[PDB]
Amino acid sequence: SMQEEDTFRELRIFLRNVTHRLAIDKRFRVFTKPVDPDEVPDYVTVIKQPMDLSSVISKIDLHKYLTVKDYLRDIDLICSNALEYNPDRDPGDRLIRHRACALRDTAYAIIKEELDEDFEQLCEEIQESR
Ligand SMILES: Nc1cccc(-c2nnc(-c3ccccc3)[nH]2)c1
Ligand SMILES: [Cl-]
Ligand SMILES: [Cl-]
Repeated sequence: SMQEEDTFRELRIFLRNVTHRLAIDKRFRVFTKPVDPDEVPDYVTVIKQPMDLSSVISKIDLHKYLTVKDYLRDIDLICSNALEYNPDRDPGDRLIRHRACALRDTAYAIIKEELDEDFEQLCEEIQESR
């Protein structure tokens, strides 16, 4: 219905705003673009499901997220990919992991403070009906 389309549009607007706040945070610059395969050529073969904030924005616009839970699964994937690609004790890896965890924690904290659970529940119940 019209009212359901309005609901998903509000969800997209909400998710774009949250993603934008993540993307302008200097800590998260490394997660704003997909990995360049001329800098780490083996990235695309190790990491089977690359995810980054540019891709998340593209998926919002393609109406791929019908719930906040769907969105957070991709934020979680940005984080978990980073933990797996950079597992070592050296400072470069530890810095990336810390930023990845912070990205994840920041998204969840924004959602906890700013998302009405009844709005999420509505999105879920529409998504289950289609
Ligand atoms: N999940 C995700 C999304 C975008 C980038 C990355 C990433 N993981 N590790 C790197 C990296 C590794 C060595 C030097 C600089 C960045 N970048 C990981
Ligand atoms: Cl840096
Ligand atoms: Cl190590």
